[PDB]
Amino acid sequence: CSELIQASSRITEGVNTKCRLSGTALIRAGSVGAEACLMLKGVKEDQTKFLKIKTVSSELSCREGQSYWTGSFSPKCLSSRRCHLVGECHVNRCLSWRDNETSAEFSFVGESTTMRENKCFEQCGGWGCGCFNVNPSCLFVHTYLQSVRKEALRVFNCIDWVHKLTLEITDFDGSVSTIDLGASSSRFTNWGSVSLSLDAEGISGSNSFSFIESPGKGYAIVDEPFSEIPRQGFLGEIRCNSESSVLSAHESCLRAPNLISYKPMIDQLECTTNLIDPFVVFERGSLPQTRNDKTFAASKGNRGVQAFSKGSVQADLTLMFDNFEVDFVGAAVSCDAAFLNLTGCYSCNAGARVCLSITSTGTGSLSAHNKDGSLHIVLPSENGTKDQCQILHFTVPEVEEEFMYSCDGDERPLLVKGTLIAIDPFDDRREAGGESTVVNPKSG
Amino acid sequence: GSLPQTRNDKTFAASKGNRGVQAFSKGSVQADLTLMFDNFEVDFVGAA
Amino acid sequence: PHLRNRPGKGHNYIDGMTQEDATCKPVTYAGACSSFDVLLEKGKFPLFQSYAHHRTLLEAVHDTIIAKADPPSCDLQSAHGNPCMKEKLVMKTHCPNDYQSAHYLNNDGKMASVKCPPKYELTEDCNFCRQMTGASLKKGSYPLQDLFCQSSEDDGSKLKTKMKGVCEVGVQALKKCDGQLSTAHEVVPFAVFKNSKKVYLDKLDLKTEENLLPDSFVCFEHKGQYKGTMDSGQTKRELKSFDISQCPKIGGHGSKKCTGDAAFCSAYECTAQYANAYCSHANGSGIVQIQVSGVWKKPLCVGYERVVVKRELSAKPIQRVEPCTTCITKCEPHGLVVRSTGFKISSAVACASGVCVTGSQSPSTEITLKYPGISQSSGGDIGVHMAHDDQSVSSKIVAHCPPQDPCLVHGC
Ligand SMILES: *[C@@H]1O[C@H](CO)[C@@H](O[C@@H]2O[C@H](CO)[C@@H](O[C@@H]3O[C@H](CO)[C@@H](O)[C@H](O)[C@H]3NC(C)=O)[C@H](O)[C@H]2NC(C)=O)[C@H](O)[C@H]1NC(C)=O
Ligand SMILES: *[C@@H]1O[C@H](CO)[C@@H](O)[C@H](O)[C@H]1NC(C)=O
Ligand SMILES: *[C@@H]1O[C@H](CO)[C@@H](O)[C@H](O)[C@H]1NC(C)=O
Repeated sequence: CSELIQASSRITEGVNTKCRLSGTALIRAGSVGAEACLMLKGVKEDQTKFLKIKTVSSELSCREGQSYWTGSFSPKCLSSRRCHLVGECHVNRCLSWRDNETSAEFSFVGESTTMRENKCFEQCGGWGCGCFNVNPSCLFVHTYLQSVRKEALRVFNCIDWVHKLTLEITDFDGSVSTIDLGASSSRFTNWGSVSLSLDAEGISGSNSFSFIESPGKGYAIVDEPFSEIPRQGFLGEIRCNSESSVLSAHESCLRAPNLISYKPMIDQLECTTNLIDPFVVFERGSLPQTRNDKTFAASKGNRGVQAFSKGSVQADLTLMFDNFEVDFVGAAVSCDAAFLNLTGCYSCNAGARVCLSITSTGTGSLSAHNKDGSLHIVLPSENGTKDQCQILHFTVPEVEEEFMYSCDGDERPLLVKGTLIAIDPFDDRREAGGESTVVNPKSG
Repeated sequence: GSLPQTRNDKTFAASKGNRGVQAFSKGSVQADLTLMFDNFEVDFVGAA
Repeated sequence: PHLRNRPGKGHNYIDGMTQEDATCKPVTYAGACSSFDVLLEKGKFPLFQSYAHHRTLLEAVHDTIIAKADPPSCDLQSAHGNPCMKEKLVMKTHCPNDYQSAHYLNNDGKMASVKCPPKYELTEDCNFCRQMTGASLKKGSYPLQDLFCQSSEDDGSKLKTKMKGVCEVGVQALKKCDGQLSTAHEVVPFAVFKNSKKVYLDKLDLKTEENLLPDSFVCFEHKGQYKGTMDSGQTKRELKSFDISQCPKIGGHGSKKCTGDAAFCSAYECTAQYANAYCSHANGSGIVQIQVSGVWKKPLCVGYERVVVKRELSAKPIQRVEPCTTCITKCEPHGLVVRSTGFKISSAVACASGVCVTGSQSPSTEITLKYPGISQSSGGDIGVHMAHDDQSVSSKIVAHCPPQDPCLVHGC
C-alpha cells in the first residue's frame, strides 16, 4: 500500500540487518473504523512486515477554562443577648459592628477556619424587655456554615472544542499500542514518533453553557453562563477552589453578599437560608442532552465531555524513523483462506465490510491484492481456523473481483462476491466522499 | 507549509541563496541607475 | 528543641572519635554534639531538616541499618599512599573549619570517612589536611552528604542506576561512549536499598505514610519531676529524654505509667494515675517510599550529592541529504509538464534567466506550467522549484530543452 524504497534496508540469511529506517512516510489517515497500511517488502516469500494504523474514533473533546467547586451548606448560629451598657452593647458599637469581628461572648470558638460572620441586632430596652435600662439592648449572633453532604461538584466551562483522533498502532510483531492525539501534534511512540496534520479544522467554535462533574459519578450540563463572580439565587453562590475546602467549609471559599436570613424574634433567633442544591441541578441535567443540535456526552473512559456536531476533517498522519525489525521472521509460513461474505455500501464513509475465514498453521498475515493493485486486504493469520474482518471502499452496486492472496508463500487466487446497499442521501449532485467525518446528531 | 505556496496570488518562495523570502506579484517598475566618477583605465589596452 | 529527641539509640558519634561521649552518646536536649549540631543550622542540610525525625547516617550505622565499609576509615596519616580517596574526590563538598574527620556514604551503600592526621584539619573542599597552630579541633565528624535513613526490609538486589544520556555518574561507569562527552558537576538524588548499591535517580518522587510504631513517638520527661528520674531540685526548667519501651502497650504489661496525646492513647495504654512521662506523636515520622521505575519501594537511605557526570550531548543533531530525482520533466507544446513519481505536487515555480512563472493545483503526481518568457522559443535550461507532500526530496531541479515551435502551440 506504501513502500519505503528510498530508506529500505536489508531486513545475511536468518539474521536481521535492519539499518534503522529513517525515511518518513506521508499517507492519508483512514476514515473512522478504517486502517492505514504500510508495505515493508524484502525477499519474495519472506519478510512482508505490515504496520497498521487503525482509526478507532474521532471525538470533539473539550478544552476546559476556569473552574470551581461547590456543595451543600447549612448555617449554625450562636446568640447572646446583653442589656445596654454591658460589654459592647453601646449603640454606636451596635450598628457599626463589622461582620468579620467576633464578639467576646463567643470566645470558645476562638480561631477557626470555617466560613463565618457576626451580626448585632438592637432589641427592646426596659423592664418589660428584661433590662432596667430603657436604651435598646443588643443581641450578638455568630453564624458559621457547615457542609451537609460529604460530596462536592466541580463546575467548569469549555472555551473551545478540539478535534482529537484515537489510533491503534498494529506494530510489527505485536499490536499492543494505542495512542490519542490532536491537531498538529506528534507523539513519541516506539520506533520514532507519529504526527497528525488534521489540517481541515483545528477548532469547532465555543459555547455559553456550564458543565458539572461529580467525581466517580459522571458529568452534567447546566444552561447558564459560567460566571466567575458568585450570584445569589444561581449556581455557585458559594464556591471554593478544592474539594477539601467544600467539604470543610473553609473560609477561603467565596460567597455572595446577604445569603443568610435572620429572624430575631423575641423568643429565639432563627438563622436560615434558601440555597440552590447543586446535586439537584446535577441530577437534572445528566450529560446525554442535546442543545441546538450538539448532543454533549461523556467521552470514553469518563475523562471529559464530547460534542457531536455535523462536520468532517481531513487527516494526513506522518510516520518518521519507523524501524521495528527482528531476525526470527526470516522463516516462511503457509496458510489457507476462504471467502466468507460481503456487506456494506459503496462510495460511503462507513465503507464495505469483508470477512475472511483464515485457516493457518501459525502466526502470519495476509496480502491479497487485486489485479490492478488498487485494493489491498490485510488480515492476521493464526493457528487453526479463524474468522477475521476488514473494511474497504467501493464505488459499484455489485462487487465481483479476484485478488492475489499469498501469506509469505505461494501465490493463490481468492474470489469475492456480493453486492452493496445504496445509501439514500435524499439530495445528491455528484457524489458523497470518503473523508474522515465526525459524529453528528440526527437533527443536524 | 514549505515555502513554494501561493496565497491569493502571491506565491512566496525562497530567495536565491536562501537568505530570505520573496513575493511574486503582478507589477512592474521603472529603474534609472546612475554612475558617478567612473574611472577604470589602463595602458596595455593601447594595442589593437 | 524537640529535634534533639533522637529515634532509636541516637548515637551520633563515629568510631575512634570517642572524646565527646558525654553529649554525642544519646543526643538529648542538654548538651552539644559537633557531628549533629551542624545538621540543624538554617540554610544547610535542608532535605534532612525537612525529614528531621529520621535517623542520620551515624545513627543508621549504630542501629546496624547501614554497614561499615572495608577500611572503615583509612587514616591519611597511615594510608595516604593507598587508593582510598577515590569516591571522595569525585564529590564537590564544603567543610567548615576545625574539623578533623568527615563521613560519607560510599558507592557500595556503606559508610566510609576521611580522617586527617592528629592536629590537622580538613580544608574548605575537604580534600586536603592543613595544620594550624593553637587551634581547637572539634571532636566530631562533619556529615558530607545531605541524606536521611530508615529501617527497611524491602529487597532491592535487582535495583540499578538507569539514567538516560549518561555515560558515567560519580564513580559508576554506566556504559561506554565515544566522541563528545559533556563533563560537569551536578546535583544527583540517590537512594540506597537493601542488598544493593547506590542508585542515582533522574527524579525524586517520594511519599510518607504514618504509623504507630515506637519510632514515631517522642517521649519526654521533666527534670526535677516528682516520682521520676532525676528527682532533685533544679535551678532551671529543662526536659529529658524517655524510652518508650517502658510504657505498656494497649492490653499489655509495662514498667512505667505513661500518658500522651490522641495518637499515643490510641496505640498505647494511657494511664489514669499520675504519669511518669509524656509521649507525643512526631511531626513527620513514618515510612518513606521512593518511586523507582514507576513502582514504589522502601529505601534504606535517601539523599542527594554533587558529583561529576559525563553526558553525551548528541551523536548527530540532524541529517539533511536529499539528492532525489524520482520525477520526469519534459517540455510540451501545450505546456511545461513534470510528472513526479510518488510524491504529489501542489504548487510550483519555474525560473529561466530572471523571469519566473508560478502554478497552483491540487496535489497530484504531475503539474503543468506556462513557459517562462522566451525560454520556450530559445530552449535552454530552466530551473524548477516545487513543494512536495513528502520529505527527503530535492526541491530544486533543472530541465534542459531544445528550442520549440510555437506553431503547434497556437495551431487552430
Ligand atoms: C541558436 O544558436 C545558439 C548559439 O549556439 C544556440 O544556443 C546555445 O548554443 C550553445 C552552444 O553554441 C549551447 O551550449 C551547450 O549547452 C549544453 C547544455 O544546454 C551544454 O551541455 C554544452 O556544453 C554547451 N556547449 C556546447 C558546445 O554544446 C546551448 O545549449 C544553446 N542553447 C540552447 C540549446 O537553448 C541555439 O540552440 C540556436 N538555436 C537554433 C534554433 O538554432
Ligand atoms: C459595666 O460593666 C461592663 C461589663 O459587663 C463593662 O464592659 C462596662 O465598661 C461597665 N460600664 C461602666 C463601668 O460604666
Ligand atoms: C477583619 O478583622 C480585622 C480585625 O478584627 C480588621 O482589622 C479588618 O479591618 C477586618 N476586615 C474588614 C473589616 O474588611
